[PDB]
Amino acid sequence: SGVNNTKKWKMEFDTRERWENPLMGWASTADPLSNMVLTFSAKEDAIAFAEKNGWSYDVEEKKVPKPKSKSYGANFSWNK
Amino acid sequence: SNLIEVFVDGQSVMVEPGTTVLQACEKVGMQIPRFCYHERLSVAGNCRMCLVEIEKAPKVVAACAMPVMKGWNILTNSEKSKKAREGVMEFLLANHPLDCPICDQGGECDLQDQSMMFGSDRSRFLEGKRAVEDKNIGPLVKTIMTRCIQCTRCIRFASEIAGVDDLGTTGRGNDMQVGTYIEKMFMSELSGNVIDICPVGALTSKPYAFTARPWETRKTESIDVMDAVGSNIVVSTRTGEVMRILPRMHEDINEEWISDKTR
Amino acid sequence: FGSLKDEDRIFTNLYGRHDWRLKGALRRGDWYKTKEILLKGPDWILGEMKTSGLRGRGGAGFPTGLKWSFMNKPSDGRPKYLVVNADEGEPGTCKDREIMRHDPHKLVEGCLVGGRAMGARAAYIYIRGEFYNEASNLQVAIREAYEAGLIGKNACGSDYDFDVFVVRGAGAYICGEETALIESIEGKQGKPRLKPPFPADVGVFGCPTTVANVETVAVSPTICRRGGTWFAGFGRERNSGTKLFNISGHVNHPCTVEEEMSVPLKELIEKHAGGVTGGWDNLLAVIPGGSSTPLIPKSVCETVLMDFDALVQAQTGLGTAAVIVMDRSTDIVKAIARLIEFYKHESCGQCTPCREGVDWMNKVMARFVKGDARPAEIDSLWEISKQIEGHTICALGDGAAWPVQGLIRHFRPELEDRMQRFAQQH
Amino acid sequence: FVHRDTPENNPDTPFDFTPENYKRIEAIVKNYPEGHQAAAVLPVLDLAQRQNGWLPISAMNKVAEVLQVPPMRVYEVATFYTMYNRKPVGKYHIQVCTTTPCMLRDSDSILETLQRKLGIKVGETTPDKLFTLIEVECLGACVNAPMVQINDNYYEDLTPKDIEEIIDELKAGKVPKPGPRSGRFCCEPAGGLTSLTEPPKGPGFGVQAG
Amino acid sequence: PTQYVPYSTTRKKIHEWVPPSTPY
Amino acid sequence: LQHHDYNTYTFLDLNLDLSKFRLPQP
Amino acid sequence: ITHTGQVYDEKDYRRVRFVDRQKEVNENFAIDLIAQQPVNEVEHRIIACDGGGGALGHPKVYINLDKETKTGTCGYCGLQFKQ
Amino acid sequence: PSGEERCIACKLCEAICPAQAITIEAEPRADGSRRTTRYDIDMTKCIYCGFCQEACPVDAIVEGPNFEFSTETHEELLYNKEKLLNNGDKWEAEIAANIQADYLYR
Ligand SMILES: Cc1cc2nc3c(=O)[nH]c(=O)nc-3n(C[C@H](O)[C@H](O)[C@H](O)COP(=O)(O)O)c2cc1C
Ligand code: SF4
Ligand code: SF4
Ligand code: SF4
Ligand code: SF4
Ligand code: FES
Ligand code: FES
Ligand SMILES: [Zn+2]
Repeated sequence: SGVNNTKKWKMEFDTRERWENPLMGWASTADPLSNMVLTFSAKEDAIAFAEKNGWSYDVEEKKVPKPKSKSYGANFSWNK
Repeated sequence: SNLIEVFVDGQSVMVEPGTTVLQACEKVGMQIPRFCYHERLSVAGNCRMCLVEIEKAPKVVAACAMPVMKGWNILTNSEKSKKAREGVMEFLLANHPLDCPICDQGGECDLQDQSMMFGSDRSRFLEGKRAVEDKNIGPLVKTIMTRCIQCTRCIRFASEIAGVDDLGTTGRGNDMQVGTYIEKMFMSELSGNVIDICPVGALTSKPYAFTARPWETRKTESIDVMDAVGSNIVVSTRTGEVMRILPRMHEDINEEWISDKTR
Repeated sequence: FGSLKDEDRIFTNLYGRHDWRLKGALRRGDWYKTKEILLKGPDWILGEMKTSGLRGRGGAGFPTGLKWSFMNKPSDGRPKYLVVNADEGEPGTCKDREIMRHDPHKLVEGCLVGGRAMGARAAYIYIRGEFYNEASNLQVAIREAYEAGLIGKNACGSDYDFDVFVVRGAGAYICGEETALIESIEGKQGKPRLKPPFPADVGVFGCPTTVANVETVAVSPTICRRGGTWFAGFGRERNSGTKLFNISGHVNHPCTVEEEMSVPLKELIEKHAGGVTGGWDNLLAVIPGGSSTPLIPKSVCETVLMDFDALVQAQTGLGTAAVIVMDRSTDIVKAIARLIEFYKHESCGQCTPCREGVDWMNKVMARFVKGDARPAEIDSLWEISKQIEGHTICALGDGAAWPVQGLIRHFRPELEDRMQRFAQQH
Repeated sequence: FVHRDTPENNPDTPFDFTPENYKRIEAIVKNYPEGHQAAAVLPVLDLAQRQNGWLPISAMNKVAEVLQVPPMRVYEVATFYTMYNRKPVGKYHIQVCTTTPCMLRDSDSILETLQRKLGIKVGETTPDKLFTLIEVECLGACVNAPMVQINDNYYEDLTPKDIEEIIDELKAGKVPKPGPRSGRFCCEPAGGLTSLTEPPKGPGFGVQAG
Repeated sequence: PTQYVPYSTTRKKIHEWVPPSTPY
Repeated sequence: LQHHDYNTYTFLDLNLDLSKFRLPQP
Repeated sequence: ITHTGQVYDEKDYRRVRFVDRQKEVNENFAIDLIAQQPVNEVEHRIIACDGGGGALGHPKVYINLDKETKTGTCGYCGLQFKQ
Repeated sequence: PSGEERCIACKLCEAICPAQAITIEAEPRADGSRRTTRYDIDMTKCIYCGFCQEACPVDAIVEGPNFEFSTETHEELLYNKEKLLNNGDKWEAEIAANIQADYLYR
């Protein structure tokens, strides 16, 4: 329930092939930019990185939990 | 109008009247360590791991519970509200069975972290521990309930989010065990959410019992196709095969919950 | 200075001695000015208790008038209610068992006198289920009263309506708690609620409610009859009025006497009741308010007297004013140890600090009686004690910590020796 | 706290309130506020206990049925309170008060005597199923400390021998004069009535003006 | 005090549908 | 000696008897 | 063959490896070894399981041998305990 | 000693390995217990730090005394669970003596 990992924006490259290795069965990948996830503090700065580096981008708006009204007294209401 | 001003460590946040002390800290950005409080579940106050210290007040208050009043400055990192957490964490851990390398909520534990950040460096419980008896809640949820911190979020979800009203507390004292009195399986859709909502790894998923451990799981955010609600979900993949699908929050479509079928 | 006159003693039917039934009650003249009092006004009744300055006769001490004043606020369309807790799980509280059994009526008119003060639609009396026979006595008394028309709609020939009910307790000390009495009345598990939704605001069945110790409800009609002043005079400053004192354990004649408050502790065993068994010097310690309050050792005791202000100065609580006395012939380490056993077998377990903490002290206390535990563990239990004192949802965790704190505070050398005794024999 | 279905204790044991009992059941329902029946689970559960001491899983399900509440709701109430017994109870079911007040005044003393007389361990029913001994906590009535509640009898101020006498009375015959079997009445200073030895003032005595 | 061969020991991760041997 | 003897249903049955007196429900 | 029965198969393209060189498999498979372990009878409702030797064992856990119906099995040693 | 392999697949030996050498995948054995289906230490990747020895809660993975395991082929150096378990059985007597001597220190 911690929210400290939902704070900074991250841009992540598209996932690619992960074929099984014949000798040991370890996962093997041919994509170099797979494990790379860069962290950017604001949406504007991350968009800038994609434009100057020439990678295509598809930004997703942050969705933050909506305020929810809670009060211990309210559920004690037999009425409802 | 309807905007009290309460200070969280002197930050003069302003909140609608009726917002809990925990909620006031959230808008400033501070997080009260919490167990037994879930946003879409009723406030219960069972853990009291959220005790904070409103200024000029004799006792510390329950964050999730006290409606913040006018001009009460919350002191979330005081010398008191830390002894109110260093001493609660002493208790939750005291009766806890240390099988963290069995508990598949290893890195997904809201109780090791809070211990590891807000709790105590060492233990003083030189006495003996308790043990409860593992029962069957069904074929999806493995209840190794000797892990349970009696936080009653299951009994809430199983009554409030889903209308099962089966899970309940049984007994009093240190052998209050939150399991079905008679062994009747918890059969309902929305069932698997209990896993995700129990911060302890007491009851966890039986298929995904021991296939992985969370730090390894690469998490890709995708869409539910099993049903037409199109619930948002996160597919956790390790070395290229999917290991688990757990909900990710979409206010409008699935707000933190996913069906038994699509997980 | 105590020594209240028999006339002033409110509960005359104490010990029985007078038909507990109505005809005995009429000779008592308990229903004498009831119509008049209600007629005067609810505001007149609360003026009487405010002038009395009566403190809660249950373990917690608060101005009785202010507590009743809180739900005197205008009705919001929910029926206001009265809850009388006849449960007294605390050891040494045979205090209430008397009024209920011996003088049921006093409480019946206490209920309606109190009822119009809060404008309660009806009153539910939660007598502990253990007392089945006790229940038999009160509803016989309640039945008499309605037959008379003293209670019911147009009760006592007056506009006001009241109905009084008796509810079965089921052997729980915690049921006694104010928010938990309600839940038992509501029919859910007896688990206290948090105070932020205060009892008046959210009542039983979501209808404003108020909870009073049976002694508190019982004295209100007589205090209105005698006037707050008469009652006000006996007390000391904030402390005021006579409160029943029960002396049990290591005293020659253990008994509940309603002698005056502010009594020298040395005086009440020496003058009434029975002098401490074995002599006033055979007093290892005194438990003034029952198990929840910390015990006070002999040197402090006679100096101090039984009133809540004096006791809080002494670091102990008047509470239920149950005096439990321990001669020099008792293993206190084991005496207090069973009270912690009394609380592990009883706390609801709703809150983390009480659930594990009280069990943790029980385990350490049992080792302390054996002497197996080392001396350093003793202040460890100090620290465990205050973690539970300020963090609990209800007061029982408050209550469990205090006896532990008292044992360490005044009897730390004895526990160290029990520590030493076991280490020597290896 | 787990009901593992057993041939004896399981719903095969049918439970239903006697025509007379059902009557009682409703009396309870209207005592509580209208539209509120759930509040009566305890009082009802108590009459199921009055009907039969065992109160098996079948009986609790009926209680929930009659009271139309989540069955668990009844299960939780039964487990929380010690008054209810979820296992068979001895005909006499004596309970010995062992809190510090009674212990200080010898409560423990009594126990040893009763174990020998019943010739059985503390906590289980006699083979005769005649009596069941349990170490219960404060039962109130401390002024009279030595104490042993037997189906509400609440005998008090008992010296070890007295109980043996009582137990015998229970073993042969019935109604063994339940109450404090010592000279004192209810709770009274053994010396007398220092509190009030005068006659009680009558009605309207010194009633304040106003 | 008085030649190995390395191999994967895990099973087939993705089992494969087998075609019906019944002709149609 | 009314206290000395009462039946298991005394409390409940007595109450039912009182039901008639019991004022109307909320 | 092995613990989880690894069986590079007659048609696999990997069974080629063992040609002229043996495979690594285990006798005294563990799967059956604890099954061969006697059930540790106990008196107490709950029992510990240091794994044997304290520091040289497993993080100590307390098992509830409360139901003869089931012999508690410490999740670390796989030792069944018979109430 | 009974014969049950110590590892319970908590997989933090994998987490703390500096070189990414240990690869562990697990599934509940029929017994219901938790065991590793595949445990592969790539010794050529391993830099013999000894943290795995440190990290294991049950101390299932240990740094054994033998240093002479030079191999003709690269594949032999990659080690699966069966080689390591076999290595464990061969050197258990000395490993037990070595852990016996140094555990008080740790
Ligand atoms: C654990 C616990 C047990 C209690 N038991 C009782 C009781 O048996 N009788 C009682 O009158 N008050 C009891 N109280 C106090 C009540 O909650 C409440 O404060 C009191 O009855 C109010 O009475 P008064 O305000 O008239 O003094 C208890 C409190 C706690 C925390
Ligand atoms: S829950 Fe599982 S992981 Fe979190 S602490 Fe208890 S055991 Fe370790
Ligand atoms: S199970 Fe999980 S959720 Fe239900 S109580 Fe125990 S911990 Fe809280
Ligand atoms: S303290 Fe916590 S646990 Fe003990 S009774 Fe009050 S609420 Fe229940
Ligand atoms: S080796 Fe030790 S650490 Fe690595 S998994 Fe097996 S047990 Fe856990
Ligand atoms: S988080 Fe504060 S009450 Fe549970
Ligand atoms: S403790 Fe035995 S009745 Fe009070
Ligand atoms: Zn083990």
